[PDB]
Amino acid sequence: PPGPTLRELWWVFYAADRALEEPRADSGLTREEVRAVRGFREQAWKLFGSAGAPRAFIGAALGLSPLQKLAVYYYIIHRERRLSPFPALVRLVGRYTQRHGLYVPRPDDPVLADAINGLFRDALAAGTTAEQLLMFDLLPPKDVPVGSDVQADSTALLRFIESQRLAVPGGVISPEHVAYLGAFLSVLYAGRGRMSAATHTARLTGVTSLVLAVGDVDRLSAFDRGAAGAASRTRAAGYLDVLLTVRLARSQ
Ligand SMILES: [Cl-]
Ligand SMILES: [Cl-]
Ligand SMILES: [Cl-]
Ligand SMILES: [Cl-]
Ligand SMILES: [Cl-]
Ligand SMILES: [Cl-]
Repeated sequence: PPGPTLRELWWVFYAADRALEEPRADSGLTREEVRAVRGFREQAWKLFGSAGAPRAFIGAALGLSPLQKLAVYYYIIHRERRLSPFPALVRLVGRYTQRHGLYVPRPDDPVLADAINGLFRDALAAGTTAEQLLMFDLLPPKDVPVGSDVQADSTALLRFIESQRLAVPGGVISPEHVAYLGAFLSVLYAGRGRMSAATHTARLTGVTSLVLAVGDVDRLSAFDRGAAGAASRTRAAGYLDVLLTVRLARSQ
């Protein structure tokens, strides 16, 4: 069974930051597990930055720490095998639990299911936008700007959607698709929300259906049942995995 589980995500989501703010946090676990928490914190900064230096990336309007975003990020991907850093994180939370007690989320803490659904809808909005764009192989002419990180993200998403055969087999990824999806992502990577990104992209492209498509995303949840709920969980896992591979390659 691929990890991480909802229980594992819960312990890390609500107490990993509070556990790291304790002096003897690593005194409970081993060296190989320190090295696992090491890379997890490294990638959290490489993807989302700091609480004071936040990078522009997906899940920007969720009000989550970089560790909380990354934990939700891996749970949606749901491909942690035997080399997962989560048991090291759980044992870190366990040691904090032995010292300062069990931490219960306060009434103004992030809601876990909303944190999952927010990142899950962000991933579906980007993919469903790239899907709507590829349905038109001719759009108002634009060129991809010179130095935009959203170019690498947008290109990888469009190429991945061709591999999924969600777009009609035969179409071409034109520079208009790369540029207009990058405009959606640049807005989405702010705190503007999916609707503000869909409407702004629909203004530029003229794709009228682009707004209602993102609206149907908001009618979905990462906990839906049946083949439909699993099909959306697969899309969100793929899109987030596509953006993850790019962001980790450009950071090296
Ligand atoms: Cl689970
Ligand atoms: Cl931080
Ligand atoms: Cl949301
Ligand atoms: Cl067309
Ligand atoms: Cl292929
Ligand atoms: Cl913007």
